[PDB]
Amino acid sequence: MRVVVIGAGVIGLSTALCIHERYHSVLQPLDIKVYADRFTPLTTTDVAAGLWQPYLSDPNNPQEADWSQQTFDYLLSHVHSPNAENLGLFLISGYNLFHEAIPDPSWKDTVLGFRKLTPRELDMFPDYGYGWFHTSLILEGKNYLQWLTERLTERGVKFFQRKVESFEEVAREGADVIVNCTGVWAGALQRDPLLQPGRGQIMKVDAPWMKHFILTHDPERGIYNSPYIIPGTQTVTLGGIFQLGNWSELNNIQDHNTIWEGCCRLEPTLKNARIIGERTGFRPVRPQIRLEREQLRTGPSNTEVIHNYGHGGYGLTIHWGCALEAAKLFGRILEEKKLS
Amino acid sequence: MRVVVIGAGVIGLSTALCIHERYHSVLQPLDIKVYADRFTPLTTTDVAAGLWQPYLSDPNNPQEADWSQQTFDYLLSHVHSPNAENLGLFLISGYNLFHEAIPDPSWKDTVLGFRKLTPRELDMFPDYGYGWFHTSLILEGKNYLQWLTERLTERGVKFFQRKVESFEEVAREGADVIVNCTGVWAGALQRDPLLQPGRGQIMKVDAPWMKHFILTHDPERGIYNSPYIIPGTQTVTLGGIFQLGNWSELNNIQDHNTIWEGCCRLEPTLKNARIIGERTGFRPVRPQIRLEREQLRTGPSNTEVIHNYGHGGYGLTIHWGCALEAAKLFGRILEEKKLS
Ligand SMILES: Cc1cc2nc3c(=O)[nH]c(=O)nc-3n(C[C@H](O)[C@H](O)[C@H](O)COP(=O)(O)OP(=O)(O)OC[C@H]3O[C@@H](n4cnc5c(N)ncnc54)[C@H](O)[C@@H]3O)c2cc1C
Ligand SMILES: Cc1cc2nc3c(=O)[nH]c(=O)nc-3n(C[C@H](O)[C@H](O)[C@H](O)COP(=O)(O)OP(=O)(O)OC[C@H]3O[C@@H](n4cnc5c(N)ncnc54)[C@H](O)[C@@H]3O)c2cc1C
Repeated sequence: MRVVVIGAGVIGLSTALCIHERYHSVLQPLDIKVYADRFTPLTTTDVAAGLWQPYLSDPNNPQEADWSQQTFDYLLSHVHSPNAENLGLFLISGYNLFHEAIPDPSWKDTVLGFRKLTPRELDMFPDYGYGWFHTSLILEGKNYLQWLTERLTERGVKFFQRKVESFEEVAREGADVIVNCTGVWAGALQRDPLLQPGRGQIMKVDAPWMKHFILTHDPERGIYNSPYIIPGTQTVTLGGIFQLGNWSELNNIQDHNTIWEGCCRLEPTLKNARIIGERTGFRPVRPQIRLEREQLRTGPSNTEVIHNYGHGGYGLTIHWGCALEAAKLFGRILEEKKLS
Repeated sequence: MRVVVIGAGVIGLSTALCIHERYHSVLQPLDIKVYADRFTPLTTTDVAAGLWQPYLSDPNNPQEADWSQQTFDYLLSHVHSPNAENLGLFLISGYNLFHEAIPDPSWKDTVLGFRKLTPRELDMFPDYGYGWFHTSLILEGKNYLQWLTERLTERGVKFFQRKVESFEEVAREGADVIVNCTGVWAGALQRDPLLQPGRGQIMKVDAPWMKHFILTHDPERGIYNSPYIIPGTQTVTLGGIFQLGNWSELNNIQDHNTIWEGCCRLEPTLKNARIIGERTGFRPVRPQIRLEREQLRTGPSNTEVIHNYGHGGYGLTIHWGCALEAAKLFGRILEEKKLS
């Protein structure tokens, strides 16, 4: 069985790995190749701070709630493993700030020690009147991506750096299954009007005294669109930009001032952190994740395409669940081809 | 009036500050001076991780508990100040690990969001069956000591590097008040059998992914003597060593291993942290802080000695309370001399 994964973000690589470690002992020639226009440093996944946190309001598909849950329980089970540091995996507590009282998140019992802000804490943030506090996990995209490769490489998963033009192209050269993990750019290979870029821009700053994450929430601004501060391993992420439809992969000097002024108002100590660099990325926005099979009707017969894109602003949070699912689906294919 | 302060550690400097700001206006010639044998870079106060947290069991003088309280609200109130970083001040949440269930601390409501660890959290630390979790503060002793220094230097307080041989020596040469902040070395000036060196050794290590302090408790070894992990700004502090009576200011190879071994067990990810520094220190251990006046009867008249030492292993946690008290005690000295 020749298997071609398109894309090398958290999704492609996490799906690649899963499919391997779950089916390599069962399929005799399980040949898995990764095709991607961009690698390790130049993906959206690298632009992610990697804070685990699904939306506030429930998802359109309750499957997703489990997927995130699955992912959290996985990473948490490994927070102490001797490899945690290569993964870029660590614990982080922090604040979720709100203007008015809002219902508990469905994930409340997933994070460690969930609870509500005690007045003295809100005192630290004059402009916010209510909020949560809990312990969570960070999985730095860059590190994680780097770690996934090593696992993948020693597993014989070959990487090629190319821009796939069509699903047929990849089919024409032997692919029995095509795992489709092409992120926001998925549209180029098959129309999907429901997919939109959630353009983001961030600032990496040096402020090692910040030990907590601090996410603001504002209805006049909308999801991911108010100041947030996520302490990384080597550097603190200053962010708060989400613009639908914007394809401009370029740091914007107007957005810069937004990030800076917003985060500085939040935490004035950040008023003397040294700016280390700025980045722009595209959230794979979709009413829900396309995580399903499709019989792609090739030449004489047809070839199986598993879709795995549209994880919007919470890829790292959900990725592992999705991978395990993309693997189950893979396994179904194997059954139907009676090559199980 | 002529004030001499002996001690350039947290107590000396912080006391001098309180005295000055409270009494520069009311005294015609308020002339404060600091004599110290060691300064800002080479004090015990410089080995202190700086974690705010008093003992678990209530102290002697219940007035102490009030002092830690004053200190904690003072610091919390400046956590977002423009100069919080020069102070070396920041917020930090973390764990406290106990073997069996055990009654809550007296301070439970001074810290932020105090609560008990939920079973899952306790599953992170297999060796511990019960504990607390709260947000707290660090005042890195070094950064703080440097900040005070500038404050004092700005306020015209003069510094002299000298070994004071006796109270009288300093009285003979002109002092009207002698604020005694000689910490653990207080004995060499006035017999105090209760004062004792609580020797400790720390390990500064480079593990920026750690966002929480982890303190352990084990009665078989008592306070300060079980693995602890305190994330500073530049580096993580490893520790767990308390030795009463030991006056060796010298890093110990057996102590090292003990620290390193103890801490790697607590949190395995430390196993791959690079070791940056190693340092010994003496907690000024006493049944209780001595914070009181004393008329030292010299020649014609006598001079006034405010004693302020014996803060053991919680000097930073408590410094501001004590400092305010010594300034109050200094106040009366004033009224009685008809200088109010
Ligand atoms: C600023 C910002 C902050 C974020 N913070 C977080 C956070 O804290 N937590 C969190 O969970 N998520 C966060 N996210 C979002 C999350 O990181 C993404 O949803 C996640 O990375 C999704 O994985 P992916 O689908 O992006 O893989 P991608 O990064 O989209 O993978 C794309 C790869 O596939 C290749 N490709 C695409 N089309 C083709 C083609 N036709 N031929 C060949 N190759 C192709 C590309 O070249 C690229 O190499 C953040 C996002 C942004 C922008
Ligand atoms: C390893 C370790 C970790 C610690 N961690 C913490 C923590 O996390 N939180 C916390 O709150 N506390 C902690 N402590 C304790 C705390 O650091 C001390 O209790 C605190 O610094 C007390 O202030 P001080 O008396 O030490 O001032 P000192 O450090 O004692 O100042 C001494 C100065 O006085 C001078 N001096 C002394 N005698 C004379 C003399 N006769 N003539 C002239 N000069 C003299 C000395 O040369 C020196 O300059 C820790 C202690 C240790 C050892």
